[PDB]
Amino acid sequence: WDLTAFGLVAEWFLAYILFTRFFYVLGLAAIMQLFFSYFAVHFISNSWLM
Amino acid sequence: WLIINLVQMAPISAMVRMYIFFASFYYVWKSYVHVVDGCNSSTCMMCYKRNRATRVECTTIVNGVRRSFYVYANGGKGFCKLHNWNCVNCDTFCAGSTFISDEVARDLSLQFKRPINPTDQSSYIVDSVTVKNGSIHLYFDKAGQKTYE
Amino acid sequence: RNRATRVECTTIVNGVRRSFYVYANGGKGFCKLHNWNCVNCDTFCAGSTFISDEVARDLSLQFKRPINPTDQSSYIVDSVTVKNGSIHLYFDKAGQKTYERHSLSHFVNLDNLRANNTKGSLPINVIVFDGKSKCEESSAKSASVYYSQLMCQPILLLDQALVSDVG
Amino acid sequence: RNRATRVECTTIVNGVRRSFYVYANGGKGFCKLHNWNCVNCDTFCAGSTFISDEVARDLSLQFKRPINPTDQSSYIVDSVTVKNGSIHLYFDKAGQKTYERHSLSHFVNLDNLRANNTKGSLPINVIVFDGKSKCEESSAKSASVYYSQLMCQPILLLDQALVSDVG
Repeated sequence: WDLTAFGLVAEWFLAYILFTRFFYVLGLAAIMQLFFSYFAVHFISNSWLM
Repeated sequence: WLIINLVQMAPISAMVRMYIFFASFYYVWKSYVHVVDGCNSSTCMMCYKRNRATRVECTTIVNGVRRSFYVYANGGKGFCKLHNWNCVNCDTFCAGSTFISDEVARDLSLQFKRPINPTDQSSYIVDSVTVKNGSIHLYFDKAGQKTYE
Repeated sequence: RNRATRVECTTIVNGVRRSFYVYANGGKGFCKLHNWNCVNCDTFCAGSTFISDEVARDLSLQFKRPINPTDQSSYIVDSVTVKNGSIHLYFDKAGQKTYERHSLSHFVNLDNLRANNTKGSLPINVIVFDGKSKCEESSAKSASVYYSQLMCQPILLLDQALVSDVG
Repeated sequence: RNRATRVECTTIVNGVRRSFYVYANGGKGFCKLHNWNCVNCDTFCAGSTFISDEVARDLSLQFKRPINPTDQSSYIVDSVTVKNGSIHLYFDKAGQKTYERHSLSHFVNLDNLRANNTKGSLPINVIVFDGKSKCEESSAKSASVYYSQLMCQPILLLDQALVSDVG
């Protein structure tokens, strides 16, 4: 058996329990990573800085 | 030129899918907020509030002692528009039935913060008595009509 | 931090400043709906917390944190119907048409109930004023918050002309 | 540090602010049960220390140190029984059912005893109010702390309907 997902869920739950002002910036980073991984390709062209 | 570049950034389908993603996330966040903290419309009782239970406790003053009693309900199944209460078989008298009178109707309306309609008067006056076959008949007037038991 | 049961505040009625208390839970719960320590804030019984709109902003100005009100100070009646010795008062509530009932025995004498009486207390939840006189309406509006804070539940306003013909 | 005998404080009754004194020992003992300088704080005789719950939190806010109250301001009656010219009043006390007795001569005239009388003093330890009127109950609750601080021992509340039929 494997239980990595349960461990990650427990980590996220314990993070939500220990709520601070800086949880929102981490949630924003996570959702941005998910969004970029989900679509990507479409709106990336030129602009090596981007 | 900036506007032209912005509008031609991605095809329409990608824009629709990206809008759907953000809309779904926003609605999930709003649902999560609505689950924990409670909604503004407490009058409708929504689902986060009680008072849907079967029994309701009230008190009344008699002679020199204060006595308590229960008021029954359906538990959530169904609603009566005429009486504005979760009544069960209120048209018949039996164990477990519900009965609301003006002496308790006002207190219950104050407790529930909404008006309710009483079903019948608390008491009536008998005017004639007839005895037949070892049984006694009591006659009284109800809403201008003759009744007996 | 605070275990106080009552909170003091002031209001102006008839050109003088009166005082009244606002009850609090005293240390249990937080009631995130209106972020105030309340005791059973769903029943109009005595001793329950009642935050009116008019004093909510003053309380949220004395205490430097937002505070959400619970009920409006008062409402205006629109129709009255008598039936078998009872009177129904109709008024709007958040866009829905509702009604409330009271005994007809309280309406035998309007003078002891109208505006600011000599006794200083109201026997019932309604008030009577003349609709033509601007000053009477203004005084009733001013005293509505005070009389809705002295005792729980909002105050219903009755126009004298409307109720004159039914009695 | 302090040898003062009386401590001043304020309360609000009928929309006005009155004042009353709280007695202290004056320099002997500490009474760690409620960390206050008290004189024989176990008897309801005159001059004894009496810290009510309602003013305990205000005193512990003026004096920046915790203060534990001793007795509740008031209690609600539940049953009354007359016997050989005496009347017993039943009320709850910390989950136990107790009773108190008084002479029936004080109940001949309820009007001089109800709520805030013109004299401003209570002849006996009970008070009478109408249970239907919210304002009367609120006024009685507000005046209960003041009348329990003017004289020692708590105040018992009697409903007018309950005592009306026994007399």
